[PDB]
Amino acid sequence: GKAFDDGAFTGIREINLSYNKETAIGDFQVVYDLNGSPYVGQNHKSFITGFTPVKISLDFPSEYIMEVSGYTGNVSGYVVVRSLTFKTNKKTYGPYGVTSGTPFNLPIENGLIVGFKGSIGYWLDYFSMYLSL
Amino acid sequence: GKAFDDGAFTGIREINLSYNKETAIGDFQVVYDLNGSPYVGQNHKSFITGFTPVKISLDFPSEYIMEVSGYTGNVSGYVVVRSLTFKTNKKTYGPYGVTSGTPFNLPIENGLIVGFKGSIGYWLDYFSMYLSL
Amino acid sequence: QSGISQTVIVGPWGA
Amino acid sequence: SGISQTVIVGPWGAK
Repeated sequence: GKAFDDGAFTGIREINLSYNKETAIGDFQVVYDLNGSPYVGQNHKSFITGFTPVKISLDFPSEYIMEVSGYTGNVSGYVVVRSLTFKTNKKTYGPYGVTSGTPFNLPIENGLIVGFKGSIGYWLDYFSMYLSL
Repeated sequence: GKAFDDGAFTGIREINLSYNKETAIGDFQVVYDLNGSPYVGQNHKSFITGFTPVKISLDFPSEYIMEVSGYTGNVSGYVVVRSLTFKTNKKTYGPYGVTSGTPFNLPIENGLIVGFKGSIGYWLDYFSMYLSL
Repeated sequence: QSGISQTVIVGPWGA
Repeated sequence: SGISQTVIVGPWGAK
């Protein structure tokens, strides 16, 4: 897939992603905060179409992600990220995608997600997150 | 179980844990680094005994944990950490215990585990890790 | 707000 | 160096 790395910011305002209920996560884009201004991260697009978009608009700064979780598994012979769920202090967004395969989760007791990086081909292949106080 | 919280230190020198291949992880004690000196952490023991003890002696400071993974499952009506595996930049230690149930993992791309907290009853119920640069 | 330093904490895992 | 660093956890997905 095509690598992306947004780098680190001050916070997260909005997450825009797409998914298909038969396959996996497709497109991924983040509006970060950068010292009080929205920072529109690049839209990391799947190589294919046919996904459902979601916009997760957070009530920044009072609302922030406390746990990211999901499933990884086979699609078309590749291991990809099948589903994502974002749980904030205010509510739960998702699951999006297909909830089967190997679960994973990153709960946070203290600190903030400030950035994403990863790889997207037909589907989101993998990702990592930058953490800060 | 009984909660514990070691707090944060400057590194990890040694992990002493115990486990049983029919049940789960039992006891947990960390020798931390504190500014280049060893600090022997509290020894968090199960309410019961019979576990097989393991000492993971790291080649600190060149050797450090890059990933912790494990399985969570039901043992005699208790949902607990059934196994643990510690992967460093040098080698993998484990799995210790029973690799059956729901997997979890914390892979680290940048940063260090500097502390543990959690709960231990008959077995290790759950744990969290302090992370630092 | 306080004189105690803080640190990133991830988890818990288990249940 | 003169570049600031940040804790990064992951990846999840394909290895």
